[PDB]
This record gives sequence, structure tokens and C-alpha cells, in this order.
Amino acid sequence: FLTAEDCFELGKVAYTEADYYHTELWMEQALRQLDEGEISTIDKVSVLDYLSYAVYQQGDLDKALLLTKKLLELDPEHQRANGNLKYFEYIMAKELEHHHHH
Amino acid sequence: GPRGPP
Ligand SMILES: [Mg+2]
Repeated sequence: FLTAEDCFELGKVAYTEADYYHTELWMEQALRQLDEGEISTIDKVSVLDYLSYAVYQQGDLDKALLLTKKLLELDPEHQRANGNLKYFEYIMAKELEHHHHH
Repeated sequence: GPRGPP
């Protein structure tokens, strides 16, 4: 059994090597343990920051937007997550603009 | 573009 902090550190190793799948495995494990109420010094916002980017790199845009929204619920002022949200909202508005014109 | 932790 590994602490949430261990899982998070491992996910950062994966991320720094652009191993975005393993980043997702480790970060999701960390998030699960915190959600069950493990006492830990890592904060969910930073976990979600890495996780949202990793999921974006995998091409899973819906999931990346969801995670970005989860991050912003916890930290509404997060500058990059706000940036990423605006980007995802733009892409979605274009797709909906397309469906309305076709 | 989206920006992740640097
Ligand atoms: Mg995946």
C-alpha cells in the first residue's frame, strides 16, 4: 500500500517523461485515496492539474473538461485551469455552431 | 492551446 503522496510523486515522474497514460493511472489512484479521506499533505487541485493535462494529451477532451471543472470548483482562481476551460468552451461552441448550420 | 504544469 502506497500513500497518496507516493502515487502523486510517481505520477509526476510519469508526466515529466510525457507518459500521459501512467500519469493518469497514478494521479487517479492518488485522487481515489484522498476521496476516501486519507490524511495527506498533497492537495487535490495539483493532482487534478496534472490529471487534466494528461487526459487532454490522450485526446479525451470531454474528460479533460470535466476534470478542469472539478479543479475550478476547488480553486476558482486557478489561472491555467481557467485558461484551459476557456479553450475547451471555445472548441465546444464551434462544434455546436457547426451542428446548427448543418 | 491548453497549458499543463510546466
Ligand atoms: Mg485513459
